[PDB]
Amino acid sequence: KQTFDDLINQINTGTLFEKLTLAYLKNEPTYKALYQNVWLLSEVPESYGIPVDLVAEQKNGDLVAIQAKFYTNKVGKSEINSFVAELGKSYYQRGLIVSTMDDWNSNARETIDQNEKGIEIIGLSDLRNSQIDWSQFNFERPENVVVKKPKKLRDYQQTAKENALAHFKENDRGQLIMAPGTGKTFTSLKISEALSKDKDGPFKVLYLVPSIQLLTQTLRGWNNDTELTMTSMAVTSTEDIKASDIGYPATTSSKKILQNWHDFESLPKQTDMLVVFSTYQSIEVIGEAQKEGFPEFDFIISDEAHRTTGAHEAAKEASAFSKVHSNNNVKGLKRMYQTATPKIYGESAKKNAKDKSILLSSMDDESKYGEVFFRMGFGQAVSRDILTDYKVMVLAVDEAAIQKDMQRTLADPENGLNIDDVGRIVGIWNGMMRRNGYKKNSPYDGAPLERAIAFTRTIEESKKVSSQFEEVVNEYISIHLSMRHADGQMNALQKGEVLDWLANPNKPADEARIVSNVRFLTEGIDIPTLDAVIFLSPKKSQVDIVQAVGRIMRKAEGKDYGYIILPIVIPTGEKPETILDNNKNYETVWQVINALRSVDERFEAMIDKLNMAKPKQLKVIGVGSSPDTELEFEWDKFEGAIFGKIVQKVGDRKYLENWSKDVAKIAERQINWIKNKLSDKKDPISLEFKKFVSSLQHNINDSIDEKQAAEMLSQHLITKPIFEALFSEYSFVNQNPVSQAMESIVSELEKAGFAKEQENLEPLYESVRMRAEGIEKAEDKQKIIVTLYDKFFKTAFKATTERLGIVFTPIEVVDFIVHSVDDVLKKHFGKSLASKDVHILDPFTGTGTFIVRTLTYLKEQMDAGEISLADITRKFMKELHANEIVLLSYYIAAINIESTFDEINGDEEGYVPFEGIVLTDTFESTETEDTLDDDYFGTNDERLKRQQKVPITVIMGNPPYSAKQKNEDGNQIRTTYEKLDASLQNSWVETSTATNKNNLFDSYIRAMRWSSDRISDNGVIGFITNNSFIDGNAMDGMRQSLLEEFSDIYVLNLKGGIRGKTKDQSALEGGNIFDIMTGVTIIMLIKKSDYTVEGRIHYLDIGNNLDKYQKLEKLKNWKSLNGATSEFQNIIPNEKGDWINQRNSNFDELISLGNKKGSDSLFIDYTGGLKTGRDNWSWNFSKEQVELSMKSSIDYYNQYLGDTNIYKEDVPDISWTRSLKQRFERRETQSWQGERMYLGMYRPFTKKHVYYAQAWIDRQYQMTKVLPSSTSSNLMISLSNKTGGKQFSTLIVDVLPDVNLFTGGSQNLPKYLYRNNDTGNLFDNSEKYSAIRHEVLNKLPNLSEEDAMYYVYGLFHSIQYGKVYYEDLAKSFPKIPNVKHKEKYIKIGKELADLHLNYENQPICEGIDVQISELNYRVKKMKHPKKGVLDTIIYNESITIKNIPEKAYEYVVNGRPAIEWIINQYQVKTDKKSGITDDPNEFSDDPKYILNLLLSVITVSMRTLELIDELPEFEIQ
DNA sequence: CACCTCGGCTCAGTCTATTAGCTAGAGC
DNA sequence: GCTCTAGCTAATAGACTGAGCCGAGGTG
Ligand SMILES: [K+]
Ligand SMILES: [K+]
Repeated sequence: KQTFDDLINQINTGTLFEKLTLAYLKNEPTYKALYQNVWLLSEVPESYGIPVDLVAEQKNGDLVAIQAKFYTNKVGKSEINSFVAELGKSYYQRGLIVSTMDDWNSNARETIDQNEKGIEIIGLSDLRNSQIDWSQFNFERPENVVVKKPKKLRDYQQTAKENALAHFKENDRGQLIMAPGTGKTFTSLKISEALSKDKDGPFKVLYLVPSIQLLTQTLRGWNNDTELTMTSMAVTSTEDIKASDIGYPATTSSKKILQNWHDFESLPKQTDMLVVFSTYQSIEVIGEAQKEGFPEFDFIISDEAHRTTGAHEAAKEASAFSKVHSNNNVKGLKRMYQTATPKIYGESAKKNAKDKSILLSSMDDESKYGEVFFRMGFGQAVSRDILTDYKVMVLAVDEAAIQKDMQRTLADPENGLNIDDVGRIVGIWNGMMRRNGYKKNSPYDGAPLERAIAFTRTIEESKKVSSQFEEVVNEYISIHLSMRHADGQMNALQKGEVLDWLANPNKPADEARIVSNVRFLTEGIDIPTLDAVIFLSPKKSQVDIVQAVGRIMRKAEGKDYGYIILPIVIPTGEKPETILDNNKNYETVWQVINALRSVDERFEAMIDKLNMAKPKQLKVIGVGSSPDTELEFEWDKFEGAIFGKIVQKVGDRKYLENWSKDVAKIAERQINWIKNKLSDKKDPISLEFKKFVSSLQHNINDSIDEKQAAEMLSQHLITKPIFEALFSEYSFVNQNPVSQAMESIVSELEKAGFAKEQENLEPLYESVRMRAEGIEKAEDKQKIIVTLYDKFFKTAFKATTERLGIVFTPIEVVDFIVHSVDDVLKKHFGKSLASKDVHILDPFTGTGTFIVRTLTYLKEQMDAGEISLADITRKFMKELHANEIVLLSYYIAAINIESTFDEINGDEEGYVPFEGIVLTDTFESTETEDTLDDDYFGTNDERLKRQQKVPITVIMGNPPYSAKQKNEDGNQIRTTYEKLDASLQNSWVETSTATNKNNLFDSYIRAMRWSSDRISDNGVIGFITNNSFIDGNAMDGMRQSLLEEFSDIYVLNLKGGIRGKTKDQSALEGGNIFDIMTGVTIIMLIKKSDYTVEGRIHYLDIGNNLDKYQKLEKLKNWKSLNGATSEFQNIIPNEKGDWINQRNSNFDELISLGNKKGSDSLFIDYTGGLKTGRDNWSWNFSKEQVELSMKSSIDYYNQYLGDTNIYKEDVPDISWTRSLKQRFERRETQSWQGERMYLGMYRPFTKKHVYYAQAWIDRQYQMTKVLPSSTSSNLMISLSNKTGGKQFSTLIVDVLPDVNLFTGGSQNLPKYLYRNNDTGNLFDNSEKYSAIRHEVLNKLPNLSEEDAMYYVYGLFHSIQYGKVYYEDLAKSFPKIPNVKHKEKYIKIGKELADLHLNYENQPICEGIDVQISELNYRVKKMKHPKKGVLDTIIYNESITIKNIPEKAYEYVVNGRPAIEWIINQYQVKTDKKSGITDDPNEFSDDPKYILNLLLSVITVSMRTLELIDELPEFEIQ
């Protein structure tokens, strides 16, 4: 195993050096391509020259005078003066010195730099690091040498080549991203070589690169690895190497460049490639060459392209860097930009900014940079074992500790050292020793690092540390490590020497070696054995930091990890809140952090992980004195604060939501691909895909379309790889039945050319994988999936469906139910959740919370020693079940349950798949099965069949609430289940007394009915459901049936209902648990076969004025039903079937005002308000706007009439209703009817225009009998069908009332009714008659027909009537009594009726003050100046009202004051989706209309209140 | 039947206005 | 590179409707 050192030490103990040089010059690849032949100057042919140790003839025809000196002394001019004289001849073009001594005087360097012909120097290190194998070369001198094996390209490099070729056929620009040490300089060669094949003739390349050292390596590198013949040109025009050290004929000017091509053109046999290695500075010179007729380039490579934006360089040089992007400077057909860090991060100019990590540069301008055609991430490289993973160790040395023990070094002033310089030295030592610091017995983590490079800001510092290093460490008190220094004042030979000294493998053990500098060894020879890179102080250029960090990536046999060490002194007295941001010393930490953000793609994920766990790549070490308390004490606080500061200040980590955009676009491609192949109904793979939909249809629903199949398939392709990364260490092959069936259909499509496009999302998978790496808890893994749901999945699924909804049920609610189900089983059934053959089921598992917290409950019991792990194992393996219809929820649920069980069984056994989960429609499961044999999901529906035959005694869950689609334009078909809906009918619908039984087929009500059926004779049901069934009108039948089935019904009402509630009502409801508007309740059902009487009801109200957090704390405190049984109260249902707010009084004895079935009521008939089903189109302040909206709808309707497909669009042109769709499908053409425009009251005291035409109205009800034509006159008392808890109110109306004029649908009691006058005259075809029934008037004696309205209307305003029958009015249509003295009511009623009909026109009140600054009566939005002040109103900028009486606001109609109705309704608003605006200023000709309206209402309010006082004492008979 | 018209009553949050906190820009 | 400022970006607070769709009732 001889080395180059052995050869040289042999020459030490003439011609033998002339031989090494000759062996080198004829075989070193780059000089094999430069020189045609080489020889000693004795065998030089006689045909040229005059009687220097060597001579060389290059293919140009020019000769070169080579000197082969073997000295042991300082090179003086005496050693050189002879050779330069011999080089003086005309026949010599140049010379080349092969020096064997790295020390050169000032004279020798100047003369060589100035010599016109040009001289290049080579040294020992150049021979050492040559491609020659000196171990197999011998001084027997056979003159046969072994050239080292050239580089072989790898799979990822081969891929980059494939992508480069493919991409550069369509575009002229593309960028190449590859992590450091992976091989992007060698890779670009094979890209150029591959491109060369298409071009017949020579292939001309331009390789740009910032440094000269970096030019030498690229030139030599390409010549070493080229498989083609190559002609090279080194063009040249802050520690860096000089152009004399290139070892290659340097090209000075544009004149020389052109001279080189004319020689290349006049060459007998032109080479395959003519590459010109140039610096970014010399672009000017190459431009002048192209200007003077130098040909354009076939390929322009831009190395270190992240600097080509120009912002990182000095203003002088910065211009040169950016000049590459345009052909104006350098013409080229195509150009490739290669870098390791396309995005550069760093510090902002502001010191006190919150964000310490901001993007400085970026190659996001894809116009000049093109797009990325290949990206080999650092994390990806570590994954495939291409690079070693790094470890950042911040070791904070204690100033207090050092100042004590290092006082000797601090004292001696002959040293230029302070606490910082000494803190740096102990930091280096402790860093290289891998010290553990402030915690095992051992002080170090492992064997010491042997090779490193330290980086300082100044040469003075670098010299300061290294020079006195040996002495300082001795005072500090194994291994003996030495230091060195290097700077730009050295030449290339010395530099090559120090790097060989560092990298020397003959280095003994117990000796480590460090080298210090500033910017000198940032670029240089790769040494894989380099163990660490130390940063001792901040740097000017961040680009240097990024370069330095990449020096440890390469793989070495001994290197497990690369290390980058940050010696930092903490100033004694430092606080943890200010530890890392408020001082210059800490700057170096943020530079490194920003450097990794640029290099490592999973670095953002690494910081998001710091929240719950400390990753392996980061380490904060507390260093005090050497081995055998001030910061030791609070170290745990300081260590944690450092990580906290990182997480806090590194800004804007958006990797998940950025990649989600890329993911959505792939899904769009995949789905389109399917659509195309499905067009070929005959195509063979399309048949296989039909069986896949058929399989989904068998397991789930008939409704599953061919599209929804492609949607599910795409969603699977997104989730599967993420879960693989999220749970890396499980049984390698996926054991999930549904997942396996999904891979079978995909592989089926892969035969047809379909691919997953997974190559690009590898950076994403790497990020996810890092979030989960060190995490070892199920509860933590669940938290990651939640963030993935929030940041990634919603956006990623946008291509398939724009709305994604998964309910994460609050854990306090789930625990309460699981706790109490166990309580119920013991007391009522004498069993437990843990008991044998007690099968639990969650039909709507979602995320799997209920099954999970069931397992954690059994765990807590196992801890107490109540049951075994054999019991829990039994439940998990046999008696736990779960159903989900959504695929994402299914995957989350399966993994969540499998993950949490694996934690419960400790190390008792490994990962076990959960067989209880099934992908189904549970409502469809109990329906009659139909045909499928060949089932992709045959293993999945097999699980269902096992579940079907199991007797279920427990059902938990949070079923989906859905009574109806929100709007018809959505075009959602509600699902049908014959067997279930039939049961639901026969029990809860047939028994209901309501006119409308819509909501009884709500999913949550379906879930209850399904659960009831499933239990059969004995069991328990525990849900969290919609509130409505407790006090809903259509549920009275249901409420009665539950008592018959179940022995016990525990109801814990969590309230939280906002919709249709007053401010007074909403306050008691409090905050909502799910942050929704519907109320919610926990309900526990228990049925027993030996319980034959009506069950009892246990009701508990959580409380009033509670936010959601307070409601959950109460559930947590209680833990169970038993814990809250004290606050529980029993409920006795009345005859009507009410549980809460029970009706009492004589209400049914009173006289009916209206009755659709029967002639008992006072009014012969009444009508509900007009219901359009499209208010934005039908209702508007502007009569013109309505016409425009409706004529648009008619023209749209008629244009596509009959065509059902446009239902899928949802345009602003038209709003659909079931009624209209039926007409649409029935081919009924429509036409505008101007006569059908009405004036009507939309909201109280708010008149609008309506297009009341039958075809465009959902429900006109009995309006044809009340207001036949637009000009019809009538009088109708309007009021809500049911107040629903509101204070009773009414408003007499002269115009067409809207259905929602009052809540719960308005109901209008008319004065007259209209019948056909039985004469054929369409202009006059309606006779009117009184609507009062006479028989009832007898039952109301002393009341004439003419006064009925004024009597009813006068009575409605009595405070007593509303108060006494408040609960009756809340759940029923008003009924009227017979009072002693009616004349009091009739008289009062008439005054109010006249007042309220003339509400628009009324005198202004006494003490009001109207202020008009300028005459502008338009209104945008009326307001109170500040919230709560009623005595003033701001009409607009110019007009304000002042001194309004506050009592006026006591007049309330519906659920809002009369004054506030005007404020609410009269404002300019625009519906976004429809794009229709409702301007109240367009209602009237009078600009002062709305102002005078308000002023009128103010007095109308007051008058009404006065008249309400004069109403008599409410007496019966 | 065959097909239309009528009677409800209930509905798994979404908007606008405010405002603390932070930054990007202008002149030094 | 700073010190101040008017302007955005967030969370944070505050305000708060229209119409679907099962089933009964009509009519020739
Ligand atoms: K000192
Ligand atoms: K385990």
